[PDB]
Amino acid sequence: EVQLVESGGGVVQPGGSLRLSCAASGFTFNSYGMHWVRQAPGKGLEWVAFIRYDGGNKYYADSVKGRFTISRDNSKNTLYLQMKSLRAEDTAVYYCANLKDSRYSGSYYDYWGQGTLVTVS
Amino acid sequence: VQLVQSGAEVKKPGASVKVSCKASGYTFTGYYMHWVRQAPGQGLEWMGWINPISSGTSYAQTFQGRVTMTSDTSITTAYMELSRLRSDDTAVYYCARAAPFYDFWSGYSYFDYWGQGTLVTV
Amino acid sequence: VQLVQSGAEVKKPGASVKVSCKASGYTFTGYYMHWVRQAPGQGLEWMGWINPISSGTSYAQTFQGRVTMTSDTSITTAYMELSRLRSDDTAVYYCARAAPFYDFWSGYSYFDYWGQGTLVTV
Amino acid sequence: FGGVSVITPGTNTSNQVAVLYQGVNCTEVPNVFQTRAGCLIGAEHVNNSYECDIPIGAGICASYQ
Amino acid sequence: VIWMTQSPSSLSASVGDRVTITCQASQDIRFYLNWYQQKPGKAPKLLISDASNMETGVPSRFSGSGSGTDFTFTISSLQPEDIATYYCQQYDNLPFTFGPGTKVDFK
Amino acid sequence: IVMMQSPGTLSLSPGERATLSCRASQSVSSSYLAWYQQKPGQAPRLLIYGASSRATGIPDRFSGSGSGTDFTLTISRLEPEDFAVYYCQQYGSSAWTFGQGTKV
Amino acid sequence: IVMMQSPGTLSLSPGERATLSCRASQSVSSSYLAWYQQKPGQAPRLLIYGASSRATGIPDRFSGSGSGTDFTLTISRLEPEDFAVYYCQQYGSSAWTFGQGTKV
Amino acid sequence: QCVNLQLPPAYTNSFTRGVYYPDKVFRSSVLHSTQDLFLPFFSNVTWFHAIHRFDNPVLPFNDGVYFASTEKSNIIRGWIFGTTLDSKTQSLLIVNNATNVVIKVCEFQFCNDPFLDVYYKSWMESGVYSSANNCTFEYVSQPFLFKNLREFVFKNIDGYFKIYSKHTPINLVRDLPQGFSALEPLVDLPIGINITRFQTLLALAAYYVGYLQPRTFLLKYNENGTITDAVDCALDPLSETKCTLKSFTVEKGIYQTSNFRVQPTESIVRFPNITNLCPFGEVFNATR
Amino acid sequence: FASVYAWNRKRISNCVADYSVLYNSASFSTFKCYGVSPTKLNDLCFTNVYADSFVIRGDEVRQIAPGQTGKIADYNYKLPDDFTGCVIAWNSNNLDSKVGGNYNYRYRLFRKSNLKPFERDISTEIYQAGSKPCNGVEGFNCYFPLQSYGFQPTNGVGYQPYRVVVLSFELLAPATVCGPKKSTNLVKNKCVNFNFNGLTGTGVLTESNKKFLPFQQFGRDIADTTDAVRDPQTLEILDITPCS
Amino acid sequence: YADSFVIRGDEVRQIAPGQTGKIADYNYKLPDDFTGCVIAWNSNNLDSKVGGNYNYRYRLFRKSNLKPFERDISTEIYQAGSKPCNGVEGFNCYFPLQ
Ligand SMILES: *[C@@H]1O[C@H](CO[C@@H]2O[C@@H](C)[C@@H](O)[C@@H](O)[C@@H]2O)[C@@H](O)[C@H](O)[C@H]1NC(C)=O
Ligand SMILES: *[C@@H]1O[C@H](CO)[C@@H](O)[C@H](O)[C@H]1NC(C)=O
Ligand SMILES: *[C@@H]1O[C@H](CO)[C@@H](O)[C@H](O)[C@H]1NC(C)=O
Ligand SMILES: *[C@@H]1O[C@H](CO)[C@@H](O)[C@H](O)[C@H]1NC(C)=O
Ligand SMILES: *[C@@H]1O[C@H](CO)[C@@H](O)[C@H](O)[C@H]1NC(C)=O
Ligand SMILES: *[C@@H]1O[C@H](CO)[C@@H](O)[C@H](O)[C@H]1NC(C)=O
Ligand SMILES: *[C@@H]1O[C@H](CO)[C@@H](O)[C@H](O)[C@H]1NC(C)=O
Ligand SMILES: *[C@@H]1O[C@H](CO)[C@@H](O)[C@H](O)[C@H]1NC(C)=O
Ligand SMILES: *[C@@H]1O[C@H](CO)[C@@H](O)[C@H](O)[C@H]1NC(C)=O
Ligand SMILES: *[C@@H]1O[C@H](CO)[C@@H](O)[C@H](O)[C@H]1NC(C)=O
Repeated sequence: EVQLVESGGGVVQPGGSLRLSCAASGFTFNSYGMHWVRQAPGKGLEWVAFIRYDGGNKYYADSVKGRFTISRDNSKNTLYLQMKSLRAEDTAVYYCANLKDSRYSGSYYDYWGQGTLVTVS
Repeated sequence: VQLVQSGAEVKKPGASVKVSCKASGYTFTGYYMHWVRQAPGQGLEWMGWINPISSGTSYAQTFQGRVTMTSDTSITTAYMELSRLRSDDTAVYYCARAAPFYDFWSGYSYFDYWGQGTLVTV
Repeated sequence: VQLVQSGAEVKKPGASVKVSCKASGYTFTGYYMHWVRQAPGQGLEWMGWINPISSGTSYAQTFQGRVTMTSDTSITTAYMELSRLRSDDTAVYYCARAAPFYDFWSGYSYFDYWGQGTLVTV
Repeated sequence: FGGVSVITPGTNTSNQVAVLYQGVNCTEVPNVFQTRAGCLIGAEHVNNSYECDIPIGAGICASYQ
Repeated sequence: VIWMTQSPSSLSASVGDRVTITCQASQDIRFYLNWYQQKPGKAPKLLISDASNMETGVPSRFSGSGSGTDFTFTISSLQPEDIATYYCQQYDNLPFTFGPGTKVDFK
Repeated sequence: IVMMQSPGTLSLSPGERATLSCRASQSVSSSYLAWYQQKPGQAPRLLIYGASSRATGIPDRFSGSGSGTDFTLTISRLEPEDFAVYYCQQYGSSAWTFGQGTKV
Repeated sequence: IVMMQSPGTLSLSPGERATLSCRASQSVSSSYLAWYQQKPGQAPRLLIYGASSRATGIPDRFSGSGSGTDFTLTISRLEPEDFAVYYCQQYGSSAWTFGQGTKV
Repeated sequence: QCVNLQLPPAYTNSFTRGVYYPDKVFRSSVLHSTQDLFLPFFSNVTWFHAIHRFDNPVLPFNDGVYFASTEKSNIIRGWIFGTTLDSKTQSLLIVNNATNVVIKVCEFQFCNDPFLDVYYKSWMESGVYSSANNCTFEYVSQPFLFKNLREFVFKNIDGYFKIYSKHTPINLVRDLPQGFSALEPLVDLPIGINITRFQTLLALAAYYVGYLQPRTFLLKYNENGTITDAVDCALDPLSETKCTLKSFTVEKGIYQTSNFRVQPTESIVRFPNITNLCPFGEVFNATR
Repeated sequence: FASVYAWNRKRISNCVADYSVLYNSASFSTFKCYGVSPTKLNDLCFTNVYADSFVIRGDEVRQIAPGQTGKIADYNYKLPDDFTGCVIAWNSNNLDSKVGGNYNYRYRLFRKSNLKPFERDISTEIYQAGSKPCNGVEGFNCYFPLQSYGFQPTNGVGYQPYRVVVLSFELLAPATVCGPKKSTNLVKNKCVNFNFNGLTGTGVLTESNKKFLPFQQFGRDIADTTDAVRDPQTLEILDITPCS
Repeated sequence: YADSFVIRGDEVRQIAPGQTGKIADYNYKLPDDFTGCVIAWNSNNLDSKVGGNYNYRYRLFRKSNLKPFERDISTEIYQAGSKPCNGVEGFNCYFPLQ
């Protein structure tokens, strides 16, 4: 029932920008805080950003802070990630996720999307 | 902190004895001076105290009317005088330091420094 | 500032030795403690250091896996233990004081105080 | 930047409103009519002339019909 | 930033073998640690949360425990379907962090 | 008030633990209970005050506890120098009272 | 890095001046160069740090200078107590290195 | 004892519900503007059916929760609030029964699918948790719980767990009623714990869940000090006008209510491209 | 007592607070109040009182105040500029100093940013002074963030241990902590000076017809003045009318 | 007017407008609109004695603060508790000077 579908992935040049989105359905999206996580080819999991259910407070990894912006549209159940000044190092598969979290988001269920590949070159 | 008392005395019944205690190493008027008696083979008995700043005293009921305490701040010395001596007053007399009643952490309830005692025989 | 080390020890190959160094005259946790070895007729070799506040250490490549350093702030004492002893470990071992890496004027680059050494024979 | 004004008939008549963005192009805002007073959104512009009801400015007025 | 490490980075085991994975934190995180399992081409799956709580649907052969800085993930009897890369993740303090990842191969 | 210590005499070896008790005829605030140690030929010295607090210069081999009418003094491991007479002392009603003392 | 002192041995009279040299295989910051004096049967003591700064308690008969790869230690007028072994020490790359030492 | 017992959510429209008395000050015949955590007007509230197949999920607490249910069957008995909801941390258990309400904060080891037995350890223990220890708080009072609609608001601020409630009749089946009714303070509990998640306890079941937001409201107090109406100042341009004019009635005309401003898209820094460092250390570490 | 970097906090509520026993004590070396006079505390009521406690050295006591800077003010214990409360301190050399040095008391020496008011940071993360990541390893440009005082009985006064207690007065709501003031009989239909749980003023008190709800304690006018109160003992609602 | 007295070094900071402390509150009080100068110097060589000079005293307890330029030389026993002292020093009854 629960689905998360990423889109907006593609190939861009260094110094450029790319806007990712994730369509949520099958669950009350607006009650959950959401995370972005990325994984480069041959690499492990890297946490990127977190946004609260209301869309107010936003948190970023130091590896993306100042370049990446996280947002959400609660009228369209859609999660967004706006990436500026993209670098070659940002090449990875990006996921939208609802990570189980007993301290901050209070999320009891763990969900992941399909993953969309972003290439900078 | 040091407390130095006078040497042993020998008296006859009906007489009086005065025992001194010289204090050093602290502000003399910041503390009460107490006297404690220890008869041979016996425990400790509290006699009373003097407050050098005011010359105020308080005595144990046992010795009221018999014991007088004085002090002289110019030589940081306290004195205890016991009159109408009897044979049962034979004891080692100690001076001891304790805080005043306004001490926040109840330092007045116990004796933190003792001098060596003065043996008095009657 | 004083640094006092343990007396000489005699060990056999394959054994282990522990040398202590007691510090006084300064804030123990304000400085790094270093160990320096001097083999007979030879110069000085740096072994490593310990930081008493964190119990963090760093060792010279030569001794990595062989030497362990510990400390106990309650007795302001540092210890160095060297395992798998060999005859070529015969030396006088010194403890020495140096500033931590956050010292503005680079007091960490040199050793300002030394204890008398401990002679270890293997 | 600029002011935002709400054009309304009484709440005793209707809950419909139009919004005027003062001193701005309609292209910068996000029934869209550009006036000298600003961008008016929510009101239908007509070619008929009537007595002025709610004044907007520069000859333009609004009314509930 | 709380740094996470795992050891070994890679281990090989056969079916029926016991597999243990160690995860460590540079800071005390009490019990706020997740364990994930990932296979190639797929998103990570959560197996354990809050150090030792099992997720619904997770086989009883999976378990874990620990507190503070030292945590362990265990498979009591490795199955042919358990060949995956395992990750530990702390959620005591933002930013959240994942460990290096431990690959379990087949011997 | 009456302060009663027990046992009157305690006998044990060096290196062993000792416990001394003091009972009050009425409730005593912990802040008003103290212990003293008197060696042969010497004035008494303070060991414990406020029921549990050690006096300055006193080894951590000594400790105290208690409340209400029941207080104790513990010596973890006895030295040759600890075989002395111990007293409990109480303050209240503007007076200072000592127990009869016990010999270790 | 390698620290090389020279001469290995120096011989001169009391009341005369001595100069000892230390050369580095690579550039060394002046702040990281120190000199020690070790008497027979004794632990080393610091004389100079930061290339030129005297340690506390050290007579003004001692001085140092240098930069880059070349440093020196000067003793203006030698006393009977100055005929000891001197070492240069360098810090860098999170390690401490001593020279072989020279005997005066 | 503990026993084992996902479906898509339904949604309903909350027209003018979830308003409560913001403080303990008496006011009358006045329009008062306040800022607090309120349920936004005409928001999408999640409609659950715990007993359909059993599906009674654990939900995020966030910054406060609007909770409501309609029933005559007295199936909903209580709630669990906490974090891990196990023996590792303190958890808040609020349970009602026929005669009283019991509120405890303990290290509860809750069942996987916790509930209350219709017939019964203890009436608040058997089906809810396997064990409890290290209790820090206990409170007992009177029960908190046609058709009867019960509305609650849960907040957890500065250690105080605040509950508001209102009980009204209703003649609807599949939604929440229109009209305005303010919720009154029920109890302020000085508990001092962190809440991130919560779950509804049923006796063996429909309920609504909304979330509060930092919002500005204009509240209308009648002559008896009762709140009879309200305006959500961020709902629409008309509501903004009403709040600006501090009035629930607006006459014909044009009103300036606010200002608009374009926000910066990014930040740029342009400094001189010199790389040499200032010789401060030469001042600080001078010999003389 | 706690270390200053890991300071203790205790909440005080629902009690009678006599502040004169502390203020009139001879045992405290420092007693400074902000936002309130020390001689008026017994006449006031508060919703909560917080008591924070820790050990610092003598010279640092001046940092425990609004608008101060320094290692303690910035990285250990921060007060707000609109602070309402009292700072109390005394010398504890006899308790906290040891021969050889007491290394139990510690403070934060390095931090990436200043603390906010009443923020508490007890982490031991290695501090990065340089541009190179430390990755949890102490060394060059990578520091251990804490340091000890090493208190000794022979230290100068500025280096002796001081025990500090900070009383923060929370004023919002119903008061739960009030001074030891005695109540009087209630007088109505006359011009009086009144004090209701710290709320003072002048006026005539009469029975109110205002239907207060059980949780409501007082009413307010548009001038932000009180025009009705609930009596704290009888729970009766009284109207307040200004004297003619 | 020239006012003169002896205090200890640490207390010199209390001799100023808007100050608090045992000296400012119970011994010597200055007004907030004070016009004047405060002059002080170390007198260790004159006022200190071996064994202690106990001639100089200050007020430690008082029921209220002094007004500016008020002088109080009484020795009334201070009542700290609720029970009357009746001139008798003891528990909750202090001698006001030190
Ligand atoms: C004196 O300082 C010079 C300038 O270096 C800068 O300041 C010093 C304090 C350090 O912070 C350093 O990292 C900075 O780059 C040094 O070049 C010089 O070597 C120093 N001299 C001595 C004897 O230390
Ligand atoms: C509520 O859901 C509808 C779709 O069913 C959507 O159009 C509307 O914008 C949502 N409103 C809110 C406040 O989420
Ligand atoms: C308001 O509407 C009523 C009809 O519902 C009308 O009779 C009345 O005149 C109107 N008032 C105004 C000011 O338009
Ligand atoms: C702004 O409005 C003016 C007047 O209608 C028009 O000429 C101009 O082209 C508009 N600007 C843009 C970007 O459309
Ligand atoms: C107004 O007239 C213009 C022609 O001048 C025409 O293009 C426009 O569609 C008309 N609008 C309306 C509402 O009649
Ligand atoms: C309701 O709870 C109270 C308090 O625990 C208990 O005494 C009472 O017996 C309970 N009643 C029922 C029917 O469980
Ligand atoms: C009981 O709970 C408190 C928190 O409310 C916690 O600090 C304490 O350690 C717990 N006690 C035990 C034995 O776990
Ligand atoms: C709140 O979270 C903190 C940090 O994990 C924890 O120490 C505290 O016990 C929690 N409060 C509870 C469990 O009531
Ligand atoms: C106020 O209360 C009275 C009864 O005391 C009632 O008659 C009146 O209708 C109420 N006012 C409103 C607006 O409900
Ligand atoms: C004390 O206050 C309570 C209300 O909190 C009241 O019921 C009781 O009668 C009061 N007692 C006295 C003596 O006034």
